[PDB]
Amino acid sequence: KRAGTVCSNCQTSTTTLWRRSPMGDPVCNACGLYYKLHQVNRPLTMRKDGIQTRNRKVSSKGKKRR
DNA sequence: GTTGCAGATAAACATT
DNA sequence: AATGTTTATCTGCAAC
Ligand SMILES: [Zn+2]
Repeated sequence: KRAGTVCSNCQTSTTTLWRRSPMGDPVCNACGLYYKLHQVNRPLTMRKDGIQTRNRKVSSKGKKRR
């Protein structure tokens, strides 16, 4: 259900992963983690239109073993 | 057999 | 410079 889903905390409609807040308020992957760590609302000065991207860290993965 | 969704890690950025 | 802090991307599981 991304149709109309807007981050309740920061209104962004672009998110890498949609989270759900303890209140049931849709939030973007960033607000969910920041909010969970600090549990406070922050100004939208950290937001950008599209999503930010970065070089994929080392291909570290659950690779193997058992 | 494929898709979708949720959650967690590690890296890099900013600050001091 | 190191640490603290932050966010993007990866994978897995369940159901059909
Ligand atoms: Zn948000």
